[PDB]
Amino acid sequence: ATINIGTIGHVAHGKSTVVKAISGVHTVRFKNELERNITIKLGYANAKIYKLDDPSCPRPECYRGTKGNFKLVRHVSFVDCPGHDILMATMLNGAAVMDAALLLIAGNESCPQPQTSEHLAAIEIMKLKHILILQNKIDLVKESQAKEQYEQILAFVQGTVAEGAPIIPISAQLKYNIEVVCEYIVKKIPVPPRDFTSEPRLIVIRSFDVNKPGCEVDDLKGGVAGGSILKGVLKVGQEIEVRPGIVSKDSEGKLMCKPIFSKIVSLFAEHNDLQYAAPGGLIGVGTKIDPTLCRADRMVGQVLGAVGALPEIFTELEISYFLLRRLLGVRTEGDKKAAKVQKLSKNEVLMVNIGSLSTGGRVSAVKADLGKIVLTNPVCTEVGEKIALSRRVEKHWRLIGWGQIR
Amino acid sequence: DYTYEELLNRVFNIMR
Amino acid sequence: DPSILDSLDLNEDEREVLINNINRRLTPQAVKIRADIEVACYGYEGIDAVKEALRAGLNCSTENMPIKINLIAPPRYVMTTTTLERTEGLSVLSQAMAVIKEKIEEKRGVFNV
Repeated sequence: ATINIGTIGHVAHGKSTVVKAISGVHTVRFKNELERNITIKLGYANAKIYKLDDPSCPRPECYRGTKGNFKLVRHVSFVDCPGHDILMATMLNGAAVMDAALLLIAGNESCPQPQTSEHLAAIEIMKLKHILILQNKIDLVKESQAKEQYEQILAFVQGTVAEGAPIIPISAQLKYNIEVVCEYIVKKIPVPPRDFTSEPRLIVIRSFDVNKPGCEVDDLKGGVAGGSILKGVLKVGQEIEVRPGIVSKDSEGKLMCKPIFSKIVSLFAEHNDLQYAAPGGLIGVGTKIDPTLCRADRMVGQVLGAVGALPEIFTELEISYFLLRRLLGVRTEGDKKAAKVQKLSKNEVLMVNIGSLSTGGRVSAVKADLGKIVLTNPVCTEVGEKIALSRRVEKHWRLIGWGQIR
Repeated sequence: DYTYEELLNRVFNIMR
Repeated sequence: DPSILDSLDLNEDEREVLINNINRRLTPQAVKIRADIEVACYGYEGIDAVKEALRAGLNCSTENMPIKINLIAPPRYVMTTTTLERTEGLSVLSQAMAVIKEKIEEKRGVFNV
């Protein structure tokens, strides 16, 4: 639970060896028919990041490269990206309030590589600043391809910011240069500032369930979900308010919004559970309440506040927006120069990732720069500087717009 | 980028 | 039930009949019934009442003897009733409707048959 570094994975890397080189192993995960893998999601790690007076950051045995009495202080975290070029737009949803970024380049595909800056194309509005140059061809074709290919990849670094950390030519099946890669991600990647004593909040992302058949009714049960901190550090056992929570159906007033808070026990931390919520990673929040409400799949997209919080939540929405004048990065000369990105039509489905929550976007009135919308469910107020409008243009989603709360 | 010629000698002379 | 069983004991008492025959064919008849529940509540009197929903599970575990609540139906569970007596039926009904009639209305929750 320390760093939310991102990664940009196109087709055919070999992904379990590189991610498990930087996350150790996979978590025990479950409850199939999950959510479609182009939606919002988060990563994790079963490792940590450290050193041993050593460029090498091994796995937690203390001798095997050599000694160095590892600092059992923190745990590394991560954000997932499977190895196909589809993984653009939900990652650019994730490329706003994460921590850093990996940058994946193969040599298996086209060597005048099309996809990487087709992938990395929000280096201005949101944050995209900490990367690495990472060659993934040591296997098939030797030093001629890599020889011209380092000139290829240094033909990327000029105004498109592709120079954050220089070339690492590897195949992660050998796990090579992970001493040098770990030295880069210790030293050459910093840790950005946070806030500590702020009142903590969370929007719920990835719910779970812990009452499989075969136990007693006297067990402690409740609602476990997933999340990651935007502010504060969340302790155990207080008035943890969720402000509308359930969709308040047939709500006739304003004070007919229900006061519902909870408590908390589990905050999963790979071996333990530090009861103050360690940010910079996936936090394993489990609520006290025993309903049909939260511990089902019913709850994704609600706030974590306290008694007497500030945001009042209704549907009155007006947004100021603009668009993108092509489909971002995609330009194929074999009959693909008309992937047209059309203006906001009335009553059209969208994806409005306000902050970091996927609710589908409905619209009601269209001007050239502002729009009055109404949304599919009651949705909290998070930020005005980004309202990440996405929209159907192909089989999966792509992001099209940037918004502003008015 | 000295890391690349470090690979070019040692890594490819010893490993893949 | 006639444990005064004397007066021509045939044998020691009933030998060939009581080795398996008296015991062997009791022929008890019973029909499975599965009276359900659906209680929940919401609020901070609902956090007290969701504590009280969990102790309602405890309460129909230990007080009036409904036996072996299992966890097979993940929204809401079952409580068992089998006739060896048949008079568990009116007791379970009286207590479940005492739950709906005094327990839930003091804590502002949702429940019916």
